[PDB]
Amino acid sequence: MKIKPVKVESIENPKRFLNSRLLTKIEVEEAIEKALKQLYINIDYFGEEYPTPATFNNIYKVMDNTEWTNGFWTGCLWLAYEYNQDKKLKNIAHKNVLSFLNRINNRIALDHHDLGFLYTPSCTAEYRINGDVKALEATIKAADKLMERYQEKGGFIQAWGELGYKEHYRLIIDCLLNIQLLFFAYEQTGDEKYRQVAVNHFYASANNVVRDDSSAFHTFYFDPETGEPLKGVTRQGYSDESSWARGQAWGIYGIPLSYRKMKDYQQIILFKGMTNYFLNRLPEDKVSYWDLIFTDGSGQPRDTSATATAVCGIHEMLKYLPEVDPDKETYKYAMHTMLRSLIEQYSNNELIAGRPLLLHGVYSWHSGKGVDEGNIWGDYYYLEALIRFYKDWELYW
Repeated sequence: MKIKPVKVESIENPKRFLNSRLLTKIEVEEAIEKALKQLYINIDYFGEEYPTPATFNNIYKVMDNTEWTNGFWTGCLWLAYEYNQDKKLKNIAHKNVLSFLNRINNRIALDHHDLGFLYTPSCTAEYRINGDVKALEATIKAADKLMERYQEKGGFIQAWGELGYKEHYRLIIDCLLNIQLLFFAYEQTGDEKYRQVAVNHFYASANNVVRDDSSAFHTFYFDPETGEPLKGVTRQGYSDESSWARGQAWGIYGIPLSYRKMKDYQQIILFKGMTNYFLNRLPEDKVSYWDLIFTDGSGQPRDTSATATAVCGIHEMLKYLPEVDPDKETYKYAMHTMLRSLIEQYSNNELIAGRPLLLHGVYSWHSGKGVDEGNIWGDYYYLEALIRFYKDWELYW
């Protein structure tokens, strides 16, 4: 399948990245250890329950297993467990896994496309780590649940809402992270249908939700009768003309993740477009404002979760990017600079119950949800970035 041309911006003023110091083992180690101190404090705070999607005055509230974000908590626990092999972490994380198994068995709060966010960092994670059969069971059942939203007309996984209904007949860019679940199900079962849906969804996204200038729509609508693409909508950003930071980051990470399983060089080019766009709109400290139209002096809040996610994406793509790519070294230095800023300026220093790992995210600006607050996916991707740098990490995704 052909991907439409996108503008690939040159990485403007690349010395801003290349002149930086690479992160050392001790620097990353100390960041991991500081994060783990907070995680241990929070295991007692949350018990068998979960952080809310975002913090409130930098303190999480406690909730049950009914959001799109619960898996990110379990993911933090598994990442920590990989770092220190503490049976206590496995104990609580595996209890989360059993809760996720209960959730899919009873089809509780799962009529949406976020099955991957929920089940990948929780259940698939455990399967990677120790091959737990209930973790596998939950993962496959979750994959089947996700498959239920696939639309043959347009070849995409429909976002939450009424299935097949024109006014809801759309994909959202974050679904790029959720099709990884389907690639896993394909690998485990040999059932081609999983892979076909993932691949079709990828191209439907690439050709439509990614714009000609390499920026990202949040949502893209299709015609339920013909399957034709209709229009993109820039949801969650400041204005119609703006550039929501996390949407860009979902592309930056979702593309290389899918590339692992598809190996289409068009995906590397699409990555270069989206990543250069993101890099060019970073402020002085290389940490994205919540909308990329804002830079230093705007007085707008950052969205650190977008930057954490982009770091993971760049790290992933660099595993595959040819050595002869003239920007490969720039990308390496870029991800180091970005992660350094997160560690040194945005990571949590106050070790008290309910604090996040990472401060200054924005969940949903217009809805006033988690505005300049920690959030659980930002915490997760920050710790994933740390673990990525520190070891040869086997992806949950």
